[PDB]
Formats: sequence, C-alpha cells, structure tokens
Amino acid sequence: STGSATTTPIDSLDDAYITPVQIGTPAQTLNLDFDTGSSDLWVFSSETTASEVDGQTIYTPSKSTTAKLLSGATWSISYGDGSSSSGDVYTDTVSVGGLTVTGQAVESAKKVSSSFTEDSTIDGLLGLAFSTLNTVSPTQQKTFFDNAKASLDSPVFTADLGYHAPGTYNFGFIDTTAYTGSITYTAVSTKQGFWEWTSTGYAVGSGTFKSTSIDGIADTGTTLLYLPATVVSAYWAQVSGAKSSSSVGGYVFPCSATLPSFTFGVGSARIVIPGDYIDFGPISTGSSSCFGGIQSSAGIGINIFGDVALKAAFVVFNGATTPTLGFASK
Ligand code: NA
Repeated sequence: STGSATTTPIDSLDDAYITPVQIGTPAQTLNLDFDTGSSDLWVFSSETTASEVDGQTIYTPSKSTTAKLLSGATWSISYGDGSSSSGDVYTDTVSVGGLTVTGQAVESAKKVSSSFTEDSTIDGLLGLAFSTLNTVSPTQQKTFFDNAKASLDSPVFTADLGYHAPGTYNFGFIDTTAYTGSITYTAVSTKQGFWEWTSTGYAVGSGTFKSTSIDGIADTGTTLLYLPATVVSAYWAQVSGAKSSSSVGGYVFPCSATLPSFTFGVGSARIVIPGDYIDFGPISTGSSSCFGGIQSSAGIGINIFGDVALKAAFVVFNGATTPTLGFASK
C-alpha cells in the first residue's frame, strides 16, 4: 500500500504545515501537524476543556462506530517550545492520503497549553519520530508510520515541504519526479528516539564550505534551523545590522536587508537554503526589525534541522531495519 497527502502552510510565514487526516467511521477529518520530532498522535476532542478550544475541529469518539476506549491509558507531553497537552486514549481507524491503519492509538486531549488554544488552524499532532518516545502509559503505543510499515510497498515516508506553498507527505514510495539529481543517504542514530544524523558542514552565501560535523535532528514540527552558536554567528555576521536580541529571543535583522543563502552538507552533497527562506518577517506588526530563521541551539541541548532547512530538500525517512535519512535538491 501507499498514501499521498498534501501539506499546507498555516500562515504566510510557513510557521507550521497542516495535513488532513481521516479519523473514525464515518470519517472525521482533522488538520494535523506532522511532526518527525515526536511520537504521539493527539487531537483536540469532545473531551478537551471547553475554555481551551478556540476554533479547532474536534474528534468526537462517541460518533465513531470504530472507536474503542483504550482502558486505563493516559498520555502527557511537553515540547521544546514549552507547550504541552495531556489526556486519555482511544483506538480507531486513521487514514492519511488513502493509506489506512486500523487500531491506531488516537490520544484525546483533556488539556492543552495556551499556544495550542491560540492556534485555530492546528487540530492536533501526528508524530513520526521513533515509537520509543511515545508518552502513553502504562502501555506505550506505536506511531502511524510504525503501524503502517509492514503493509507499505517500501518502509519509507518522504517530506516535500513548500516555501510559501503546499507540499506533500508520501508513505510507502519515492516519487522520482519530485526531486532533481540523486538522493544522498546518511546514517541515523535512534538512541534519543529522533531522526538524528550528522551534517558534514556548512557555507554562508557564496563563501567557502567549512567541513565540520554537526549532529542534529530532522524535525518537521520545528519551524526554524537551530545550529551551534559559532555557525549562527558566522551567518548573521554577513548581514549588516543583524544582532542577537535577548529582549526578542534571538537574532534579528533589518527588514531592508537581502539575506545570503545557507548551505548544509549531506555526505559529499550540498543543500542550499535560499536567503528568502531565512526571513520570518517583522518581530511585531509594522516593525522594521525582522526575525531570523537561523537561530542558536545553545541551551536547547540539540541541533534541529527544522522546516527552514527541510523545505529546501526532498527528504526520505527510511524506516528499514537500519534506518537512514536521504536528502535531494528539488
Ligand atoms: Na516567534
């Protein structure tokens, strides 16, 4: 089997991407944030505290003829940005882009933090990191990908995120029409539960390539590119008037600037992030200070290849017995 779904930016900045997911019988379609950095499929629901729901579509298990309470199971998750959610668990039929899993754990939120309530466009998360990170207790649950894997034509999914445009998530096949040149595959460590790999270095604009190992994670659920402070300082030094602002919470630059590109290595291959991808617009409405898309990972304890980097590539998440990542230009 295969599946193929379109993923759509939630706003003009590509702050996140939503993908429609069918849950239950008859189908209830919710718009979920596919997150390769976490392993829970959770939704706004009929159980979510009413004051914490503001415009999201909800899952109502009582209206699904295939929903069953997973008796005694609870979940609770905290993300890198400080947001959180928790609740109880149903099993139900879940379909993505024509690919169906029966008996998927659907984690129903009883509580969500303020950042989730305030985002009316995201109805929940669909985790695509390794199932070792799933938070369900006392019986840990499998991701949608791990439950689908054995049925797929190939044990893979691909992320093809757009810049200010829709893109695609495919399950079970490589679309050889969706990229240019060849795919370069690189080793993955699953020791922290992430799609963790080692970049071979970087360049700023038309500058020389610096060969250096950068360990980090491929995370579709993180908006920005978070790298070591040395690499980030080297990038923003090439932008007149850029500075790190403790008051704003990262590097800002004059909105009048033209940003240089950023290149990262994948083995002997190179992925080029155009400068435009690194502009996240005014810090507040009408400001002439703009927020950068490359930020320091110092204090986060890991480097994160988030959407700014991933949407410059066609990305293969190879879930074979020894997992690997693949990157191609597009
Ligand atoms: Na922000």
